[PDB]
Amino acid sequence: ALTQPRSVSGSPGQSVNISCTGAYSGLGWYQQHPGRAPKLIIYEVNRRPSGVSDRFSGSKSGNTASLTISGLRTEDEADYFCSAFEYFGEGTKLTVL
Amino acid sequence: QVQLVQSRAEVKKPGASVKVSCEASGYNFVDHYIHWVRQAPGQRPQWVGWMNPQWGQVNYARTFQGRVTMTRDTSIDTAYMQLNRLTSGDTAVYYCATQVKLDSSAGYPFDIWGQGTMVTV
Amino acid sequence: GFLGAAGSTMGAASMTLTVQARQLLSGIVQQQSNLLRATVWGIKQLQTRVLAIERYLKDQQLLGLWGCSGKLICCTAVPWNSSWSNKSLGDIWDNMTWMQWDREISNYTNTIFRLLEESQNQQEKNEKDLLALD
Amino acid sequence: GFLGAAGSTMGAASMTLTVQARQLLSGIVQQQSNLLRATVWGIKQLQTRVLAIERYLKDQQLLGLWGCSGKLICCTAVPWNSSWSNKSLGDIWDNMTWMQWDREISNYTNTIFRLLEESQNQQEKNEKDLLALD
Amino acid sequence: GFLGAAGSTMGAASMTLTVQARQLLSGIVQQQSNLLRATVWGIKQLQTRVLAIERYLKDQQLLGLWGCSGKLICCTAVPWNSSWSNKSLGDIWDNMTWMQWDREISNYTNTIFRLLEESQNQQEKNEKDLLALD
Amino acid sequence: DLWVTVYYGVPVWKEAKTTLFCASDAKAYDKEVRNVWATHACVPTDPNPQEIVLENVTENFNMWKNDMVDQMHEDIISLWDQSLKPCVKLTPLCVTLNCKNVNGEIKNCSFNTTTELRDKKQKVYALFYKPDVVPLEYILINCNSSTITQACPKVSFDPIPIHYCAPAGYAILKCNNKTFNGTGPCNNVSTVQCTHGIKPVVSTQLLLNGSLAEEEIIVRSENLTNNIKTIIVHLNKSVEINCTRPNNNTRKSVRIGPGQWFYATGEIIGDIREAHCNISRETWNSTLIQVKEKLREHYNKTIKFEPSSGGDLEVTTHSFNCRGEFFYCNTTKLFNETKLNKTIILPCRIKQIINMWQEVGRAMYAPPIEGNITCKSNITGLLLTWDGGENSTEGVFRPGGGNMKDNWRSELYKYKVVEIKPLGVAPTKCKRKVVG
Amino acid sequence: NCNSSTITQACPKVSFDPIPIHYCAPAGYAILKCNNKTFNGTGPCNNVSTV
Amino acid sequence: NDMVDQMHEDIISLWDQSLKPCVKLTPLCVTLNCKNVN
Ligand SMILES: *[C@@H]1O[C@H](CO)[C@@H](O[C@@H]2O[C@H](CO)[C@@H](O[C@@H]3O[C@H](CO[C@H]4O[C@H](CO)[C@@H](O)[C@H](O)[C@@H]4O)[C@@H](O)[C@H](O[C@H]4O[C@H](CO)[C@@H](O)[C@H](O)[C@@H]4O)[C@@H]3O)[C@H](O)[C@H]2NC(C)=O)[C@H](O)[C@H]1NC(C)=O
Ligand SMILES: *[C@@H]1O[C@H](CO)[C@@H](O[C@@H]2O[C@H](CO)[C@@H](O)[C@H](O)[C@H]2NC(C)=O)[C@H](O)[C@H]1NC(C)=O
Ligand SMILES: *[C@@H]1O[C@H](CO)[C@@H](O[C@@H]2O[C@H](CO)[C@@H](O)[C@H](O)[C@H]2NC(C)=O)[C@H](O)[C@H]1NC(C)=O
Ligand SMILES: *[C@@H]1O[C@H](CO)[C@@H](O[C@@H]2O[C@H](CO)[C@@H](O)[C@H](O)[C@H]2NC(C)=O)[C@H](O)[C@H]1NC(C)=O
Ligand SMILES: *[C@@H]1O[C@H](CO)[C@@H](O[C@@H]2O[C@H](CO)[C@@H](O)[C@H](O)[C@H]2NC(C)=O)[C@H](O)[C@H]1NC(C)=O
Ligand SMILES: *[C@@H]1O[C@H](CO)[C@@H](O[C@@H]2O[C@H](CO)[C@@H](O)[C@H](O)[C@H]2NC(C)=O)[C@H](O)[C@H]1NC(C)=O
Ligand SMILES: *[C@@H]1O[C@H](CO)[C@@H](O[C@@H]2O[C@H](CO)[C@@H](O)[C@H](O)[C@H]2NC(C)=O)[C@H](O)[C@H]1NC(C)=O
Ligand SMILES: *[C@@H]1O[C@H](CO)[C@@H](O[C@@H]2O[C@H](CO)[C@@H](O)[C@H](O)[C@H]2NC(C)=O)[C@H](O)[C@H]1NC(C)=O
Ligand SMILES: *[C@@H]1O[C@H](CO)[C@@H](O)[C@H](O)[C@H]1NC(C)=O
Ligand SMILES: *[C@@H]1O[C@H](CO)[C@@H](O)[C@H](O)[C@H]1NC(C)=O
Ligand SMILES: *[C@@H]1O[C@H](CO)[C@@H](O)[C@H](O)[C@H]1NC(C)=O
Ligand SMILES: *[C@@H]1O[C@H](CO)[C@@H](O)[C@H](O)[C@H]1NC(C)=O
Ligand SMILES: *[C@@H]1O[C@H](CO)[C@@H](O)[C@H](O)[C@H]1NC(C)=O
Ligand SMILES: *[C@@H]1O[C@H](CO)[C@@H](O)[C@H](O)[C@H]1NC(C)=O
Ligand SMILES: *[C@@H]1O[C@H](CO)[C@@H](O)[C@H](O)[C@H]1NC(C)=O
Ligand SMILES: *[C@@H]1O[C@H](CO)[C@@H](O)[C@H](O)[C@H]1NC(C)=O
Ligand SMILES: *[C@@H]1O[C@H](CO)[C@@H](O)[C@H](O)[C@H]1NC(C)=O
Repeated sequence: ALTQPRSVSGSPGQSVNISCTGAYSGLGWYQQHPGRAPKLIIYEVNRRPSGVSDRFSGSKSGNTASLTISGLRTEDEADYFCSAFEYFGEGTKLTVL
Repeated sequence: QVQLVQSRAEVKKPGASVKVSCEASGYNFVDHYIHWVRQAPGQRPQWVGWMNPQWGQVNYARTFQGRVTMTRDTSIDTAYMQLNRLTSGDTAVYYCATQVKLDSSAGYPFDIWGQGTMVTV
Repeated sequence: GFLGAAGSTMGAASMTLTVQARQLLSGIVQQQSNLLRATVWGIKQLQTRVLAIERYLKDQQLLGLWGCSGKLICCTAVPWNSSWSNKSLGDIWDNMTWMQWDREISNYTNTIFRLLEESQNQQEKNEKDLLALD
Repeated sequence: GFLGAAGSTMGAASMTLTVQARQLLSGIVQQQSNLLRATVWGIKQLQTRVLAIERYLKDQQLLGLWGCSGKLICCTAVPWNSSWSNKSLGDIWDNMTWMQWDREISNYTNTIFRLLEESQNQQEKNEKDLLALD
Repeated sequence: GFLGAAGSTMGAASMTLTVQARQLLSGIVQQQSNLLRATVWGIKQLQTRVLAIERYLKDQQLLGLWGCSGKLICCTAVPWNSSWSNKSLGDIWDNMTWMQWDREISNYTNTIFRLLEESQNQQEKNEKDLLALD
Repeated sequence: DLWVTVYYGVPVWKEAKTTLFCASDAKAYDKEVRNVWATHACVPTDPNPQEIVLENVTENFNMWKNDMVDQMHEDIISLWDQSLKPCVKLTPLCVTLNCKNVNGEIKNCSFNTTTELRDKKQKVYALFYKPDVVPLEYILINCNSSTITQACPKVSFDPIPIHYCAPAGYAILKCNNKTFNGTGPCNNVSTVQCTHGIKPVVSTQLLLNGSLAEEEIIVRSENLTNNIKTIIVHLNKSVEINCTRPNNNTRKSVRIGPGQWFYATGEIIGDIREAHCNISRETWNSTLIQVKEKLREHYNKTIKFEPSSGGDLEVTTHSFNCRGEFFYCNTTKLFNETKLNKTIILPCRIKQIINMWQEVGRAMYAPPIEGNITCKSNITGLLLTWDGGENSTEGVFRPGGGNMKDNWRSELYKYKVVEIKPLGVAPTKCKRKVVG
Repeated sequence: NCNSSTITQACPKVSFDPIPIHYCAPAGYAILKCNNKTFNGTGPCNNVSTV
Repeated sequence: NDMVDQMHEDIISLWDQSLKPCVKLTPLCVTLNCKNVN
């Protein structure tokens, strides 16, 4: 029961901002580059693992996980998955104009 | 260093069995749990189970119970996952996942993933 | 008993400080090695015994450099700078426990410990040397 | 020398108490590790050195909690309850040795040791804190 | 810092003696065992901590037997026999360092150390016992 | 004015870890080199433990971040290697076994060993269990992985209560809450000299020989709802198990070297009978029920059960030691039904070459015990793992014993090691006499 | 005794000549030496000396 | 006296410690072919 939208609009300099509702939603978020395995970008809704840029961050709510990325680039075009323990979200594709 | 390397991609017939290995190098293989997770090309990623290499202690989702068996070879730091009774709906890419370079002991989420093994039946 | 007044008020706890003072080192009433039998436990035990002396001797050393070696309660002449804590006498000694006091002033305790060694005992001894010169 | 006055009268023995006080720890004139060689003797030696410090630090700790840390002879204000010993001044200090004294009062020394820490130094310090308040 | 005034005059060096005093034992800020790992280094380390206690406890013991336990500077009432050194006050404290002093009087320090324990603290305590008798 | 006033001996502590110390009970009745946990240098404890109860204080606990359970697991491993250091190696026993069956679970195997003389060879027979032998015409189970050091028959594996005691200057804080988390604040804490009687048992899926609860059953995990960590179901009452090895085995001494004597199983006499355990039926029937009530408080629907899916033989079965012999009991009879004297009987198979802790190194060979074997399991806890992602209608709790620190966390949940900082600065209206 | 226990030969470098060794009590203890010329063992000693 | 128990334990311990790095005679336990000298 972990749902997220499929495509949200964006532009370089404008933030792309994703909702993900569910029970214990948004424990971890994955950035799946097209071709290889996903990579952890945030864990425990807000904390940042090593090896990722400072612009990757997330915010918490009551039941909706809000992943906010500021300062988009052309190389960030990837599929974003919201995860909750063993469950997973539908998947959100980046849109950069 | 501290990476997960999987086997080659395989395509099999329905009913046959496939073995997806995931060797680990550069870190303590025994101390960290090995999770296995799917991703169908056009569907949400589905979580299969986990396997810690101390005794094996395998855990399965009900949609794979009785079909998947995970064994190990801790002398060569290799984690296996064998699927039995393959069908048409068992097509995905199969990832081995773990948690090493994180400060969270809760076991979720995963940070280090394998190279990928696309299995189409 | 030991650490018995950890939840009591500072005034009540200050009366039985001798009980906590005895137990940092002894130690030798409970065992001496023990040489009645003559291993992992032997190396582990010895490192505990050395460590209990290391912590105990530091506190008497700090008390020594503050000129308070022989006493458990000593008064000084370094004034209390208000930036450390703004609380009054009745808000500290009759309403708070020692546990909650240590939590708030732990940031600047080190330079307070620097004030105890410099401001008084390093000045008092030079003045006391110049005082008994005649 | 060390334990030389063990058979003398208490008055004669009380003059040379410094000699027994010196040799309780040293120790470091006879050896330091020794780092001139670099075994059963090494483990045996080390456990003795820890024990010698640990026993020594107990006595200065007890003297410390009686407010007698710096002194070899200190007087108190705990009165001598007659149930402990009925002997007078001249029957103790000029006719008896220390060895036979320890034998007779050893039953209640722990309660006496309880009186030295509670009756005086725990009361004297609270009163002395209340005395220097003005 | 530690041993910073080793080349300064005795008057300048005597003001910062607390700095050199702190470092003989600690010790426990740098390590406690350490129990974060759980070898040649382990046995070597332990023999250092025991040695650091034992030498340190000698100095407080010597200061204790001279009745100077609590203080870093204490004055006595044993007079200075001129055979030890013939130098005056101004030839010592404002023109000489502590280093060259130790080299010249090290020969008779032992009978000086015998004078500090016998002449005063062994006489002062017997007199102080006879003084508080009334 | 307000001048500092330092107090020596203040009752304030800090969360810090140190090394503990064994202190067994005053039970030096040895008469032989025994007690591989106590060994030769674990001191007697205090005959009168000074338990000290505190008030007006609520200190937080964390039994999964506790460093005592890391230090306990390091000592029990260290005692396991230290007791096996002077014991007899089984290097010359790693030869080709000529094994024939008895009928069963025992094969008689005839092998070649050197005698005390380096040139003479003898051929002797020995009963070896089935899971101690891998096919090759046979060999031992792990002679081609690592060496085998058999257990010395003088020593004993009976776990005596050992008290882990913090050194002087430290303290152990014992929580007295009848219904307590595990991790979280405790309203009733008590400092003690050191711990109660802790039996260092080795057991999977079933916590044997420990402390019970007072009010009711407490279910414990890190946060329960996560499936990756085991759940420690600490029982209130104790069920009764009568485990046995009801066949007569004779101990045969095989000459393999000078002083090195290899004690194997000689001729079996009597009836070829399986080792079984009687875990009641009535006390266990009420037990799972009371387990259901506590598990239903943390969920909202039915809670079923199912035996272990896989792994090594030592986790799929119920492992323990029963008078120097290691059992492997099939606990499918316990957990099969889907929950919301006519005793149940567990087929247990015996292994001698056991590789405990799964560390690559010494894997001991437990020598056989002459005669019948009877012990007394007691159960003061359970080890369960939640299932994966499913529907909300029901959840499955497979039993499982993971890392051995889960066994010690059932007994070290109450305790916590803190250092005492007796130096404290607090302002008062007192000032010392001025110099001038 | 090859069928009872192993044999470890003495190293030819070392020597079995017994040199005088003094067993010494550590700091805080003492050794009481009895000086009676005809001394039985068990029983009181009239002339003792700490060493 | 406990000194004679401690001394006897040391001389045993010195006996085992000095023989610890010394040469084992394990391969010498073979069939010896012995003939007399006289
Ligand atoms: C959980 O706790 C229970 C306790 O309720 C444990 O059960 C006990 O386990 C111990 C140890 O395994 C048992 O003690 C052993 O009993 C053997 C049988 O005893 C009979 O035979 C002897 C000798 O003929 C009689 O004296 C006795 O009265 C009985 O008739 C003994 O043979 C054992 O002796 C050991 O020491 C002696 C002395 O050196 C040796 O000669 C022996 O060879 C042997 O090494 C030993 O005493 C005990 O019987 C069990 N039951 C009870 C009720 O206490 C569980 O084992 C424990 N669970 C776990 C997992 O540890
Ligand atoms: C995504 O990022 C910004 C900053 O987080 C969003 O701004 C607020 O986001 C919260 C939760 O994400 C909402 O509850 C507020 O209503 C938002 N405020 C405003 C003024 O929008 C913002 O929604 C997103 N940015 C975009 C879409 O550009
Ligand atoms: C289980 O662990 C998770 C973290 O992995 C906890 O989740 C957070 O808990 C805090 C407070 O309890 C919430 O504010 C957060 O929103 C939770 N989620 C995240 C993603 O941080 C959870 O609390 C734990 N469970 C229990 C019962 O304590
Ligand atoms: C706090 O815990 C202590 C220790 O468990 C309790 O003291 C014991 O209480 C029981 C009954 O509650 C008595 O039978 C014991 O005799 C008590 N122990 C001692 C040493 O006297 C105490 O009652 C608890 N207090 C609260 C408020 O929960
Ligand atoms: C173990 O296997 C051996 C195989 O040789 C059996 O030992 C011999 O059995 C014969 C009977 O067939 C006896 O006459 C011999 O005396 C036995 N040998 C010895 C050394 O005693 C033996 O029967 C088997 N053990 C079991 C329990 O079946
Ligand atoms: C396990 O064994 C114990 C004793 O060895 C049994 O307990 C006794 O059972 C008898 C009758 O069977 C009763 O008369 C006693 O009162 C019981 N004693 C105790 C202390 O309980 C127990 O019944 C056995 N359990 C099983 C399942 O076999
Ligand atoms: C434990 O025992 C149970 C039965 O009591 C075993 O489960 C089944 O047993 C039957 C025989 O009655 C076999 O035919 C089946 O293959 C077994 N498995 C299943 C899934 O039905 C179980 O295998 C035993 N476990 C162990 C480890 O011995
Ligand atoms: C008590 O014993 C001591 C030690 O044996 C005696 O002292 C030594 O013995 C002879 C005889 O007196 C002297 O020549 C030595 O010089 C003494 N040694 C020292 C260091 O003085 C002592 O004489 C004995 N006394 C009695 C009364 O028997
Ligand atoms: C705890 O609180 C009560 C009431 O606040 C008080 O009477 C008591 O002295 C306090 N301390 C202890 C140790 O009970
Ligand atoms: C034992 O050694 C002999 C060689 O003398 C060999 O013939 C025999 O088969 C060996 N035993 C086994 C069980 O292989
Ligand atoms: C040891 O032998 C077993 C027997 O089948 C085999 O499975 C295993 O791979 C071997 N291990 C090694 C390290 O050779
Ligand atoms: C632990 O148990 C206490 C009992 O009151 C509860 O408040 C707390 O939420 C529990 N914590 C977890 C993680 O279950
Ligand atoms: C277990 O308990 C249930 C209900 O309490 C009962 O129906 C059932 O018969 C019991 N089992 C046995 C074996 O009596
Ligand atoms: C569980 O096992 C018992 C004993 O073998 C059996 O009577 C019962 O029917 C089983 N329950 C289920 C749900 O299979
Ligand atoms: C075993 O359980 C019984 C329950 O009646 C208890 O009396 C006994 O003390 C337990 N044995 C041990 C060793 O804890
Ligand atoms: C060792 O060999 C000797 C040689 O005669 C023999 O007497 C003795 O019994 C043997 N020892 C054992 C334990 O067999
Ligand atoms: C030594 O070995 C030779 C052959 O290598 C053999 O003939 C002889 O019997 C052996 N034993 C002796 C000489 O005692």
